[PDB]
Amino acid sequence: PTTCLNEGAIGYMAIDILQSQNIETITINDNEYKLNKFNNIKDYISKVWGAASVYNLDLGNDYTKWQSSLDNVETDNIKNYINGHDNVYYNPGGKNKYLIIEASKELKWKGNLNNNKFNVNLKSIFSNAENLKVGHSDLLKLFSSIVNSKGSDNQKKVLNSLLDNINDRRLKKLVSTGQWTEAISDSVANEIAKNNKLTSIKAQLGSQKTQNVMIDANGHDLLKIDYDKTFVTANDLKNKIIDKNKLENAKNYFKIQNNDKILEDIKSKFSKNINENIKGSIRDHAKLIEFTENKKFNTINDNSNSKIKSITCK
Amino acid sequence: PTTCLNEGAIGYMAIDILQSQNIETITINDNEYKLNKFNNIKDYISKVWGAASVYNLDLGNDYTKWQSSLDNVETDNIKNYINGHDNVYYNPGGKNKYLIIEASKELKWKGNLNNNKFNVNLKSIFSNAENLKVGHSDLLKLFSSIVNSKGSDNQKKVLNSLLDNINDRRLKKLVSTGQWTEAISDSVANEIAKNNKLTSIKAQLGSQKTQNVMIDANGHDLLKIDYDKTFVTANDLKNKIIDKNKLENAKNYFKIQNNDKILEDIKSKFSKNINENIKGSIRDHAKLIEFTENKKFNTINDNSNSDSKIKSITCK
Ligand SMILES: [Cl-]
Ligand SMILES: [Cl-]
Repeated sequence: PTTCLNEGAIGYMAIDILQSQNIETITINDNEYKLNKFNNIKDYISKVWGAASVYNLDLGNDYTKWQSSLDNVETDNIKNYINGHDNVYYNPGGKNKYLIIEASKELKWKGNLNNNKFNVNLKSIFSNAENLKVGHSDLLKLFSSIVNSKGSDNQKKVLNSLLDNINDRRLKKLVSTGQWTEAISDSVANEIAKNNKLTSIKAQLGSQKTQNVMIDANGHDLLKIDYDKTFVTANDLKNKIIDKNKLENAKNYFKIQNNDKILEDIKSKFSKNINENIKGSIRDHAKLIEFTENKKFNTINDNSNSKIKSITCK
Repeated sequence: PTTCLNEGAIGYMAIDILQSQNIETITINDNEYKLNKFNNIKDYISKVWGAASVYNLDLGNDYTKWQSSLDNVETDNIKNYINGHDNVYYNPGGKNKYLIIEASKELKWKGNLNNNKFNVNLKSIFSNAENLKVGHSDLLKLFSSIVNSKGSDNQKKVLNSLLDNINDRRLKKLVSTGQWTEAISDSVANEIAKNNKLTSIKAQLGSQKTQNVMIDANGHDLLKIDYDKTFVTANDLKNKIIDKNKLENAKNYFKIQNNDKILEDIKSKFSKNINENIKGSIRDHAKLIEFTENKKFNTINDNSNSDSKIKSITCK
């Protein structure tokens, strides 16, 4: 919701260059994909953005302002989303699971949209994408690479600012949600935890599988707390039996550490130290941050020849 | 089948060391595991080895000779297995699949055993193993680390030799089946193929799902071949409609390259360059090769030290 038009601008930027040079197909792996043709920005945005119908922004050729337009419309939702996190459950011994940190307030977007609708379908740039076996991040990497290769010097300056913008919000959301621990190596995670006075526990975020989470215990002994007395339990939430005092506790006992010091701390070591065994919703996020941070672009070749112009990638 | 007793000996040496020092538990991932107790070599092998009953070997305290014992029983099977590979199927255009390389001859082991039975079950060293979620290779590394940390010099010299034995055969088998490509990074895989005159195709090995395979095309143009005329088809081979000349063709057109040149080439670059995206039976095979080659042991600490009601050590 906060990096989508940043991505969209990069996708348009490549299309603007390719169409400008009469290039109609791209070679991904060993297949040829035929690019769609777009009249203007409104045409492209209408095609690749889910939420295009709802907002009706007016976007110029200043791509650094594309996200800002959305940012100004939704205002507080933008910062609140980036800093937001889910409900946190802790299983101290057995058999029950307790809500130790409550989720951030629910955000209502324009049109009562859903987080999926803000996605930009980089596959809609191709007419025959249905045959494509590439994920969103690599496609973003693909279009970003085209702008670096064929873009002007000023265009590359814009691409870099856009990539940088994606990294900042994407990483921050990852730290703020507590999901950063699962996305880097155990050794580095513990170093940052040691350095930042965080406590490592085994916890569940929303409906996700249990994972490694690091929380700020706020000068508390997690051994000494009575979870039955203090907190509500996940099965209790289902029964809609809720003790307000116990629910109130989830607000005040612990927090997820997202201040600038851990944020800087992780960013220095995040890029190098991604987990060997990772997959899922989280992996795309990790793929994205790594590329936008390091900026290792793919290579683009021009296919040479009554021509149809084309280019290849890996 | 060819490195199993090499692995078993490493496990016994650790048990021998730990028991010699009255140590009953190991700490793996903030957990405590209780070691089983073994009277002798036959007691341990009978418990951790699937095939112990079948062979009934007599194993001495020269552990480097443990594998040699099994090797003499099975003889030709050892070399044939290490160099063996499965059926290779190629889908040239669209809907049909052809046998382009025939599998090696069927091997019959003693008792007509199955390759799973040759496994050394390193969790059977612990009584409370069922909550343990650690793979075979990581366990071997754990026991190897114990032999390095607490073992005598003679024992450490044996361990180095045993590890070396495991590396050589496991890697050669990985090279011989054509599966090495899936266990390393694409660029390095492409590099070795280029240096070794290999052709990269998309192929299926046995009943496995499709993957990337590199074959020696023996100076052949895979574009110019008529697979329908030349080769049998996976459906045909399965149903036993077989053309004698076509099956013969699968013997002679291409080969899987496992000679020393490529073997050395892969051995130099394999350990550093394991594939980011890897899993299956193949991944454990890769971890094992990586560890035995590099030989970077874990750290073994005595927490409770020489004097305690229960003696223990920790790891990871
Ligand atoms: Cl986002
Ligand atoms: Cl083997």
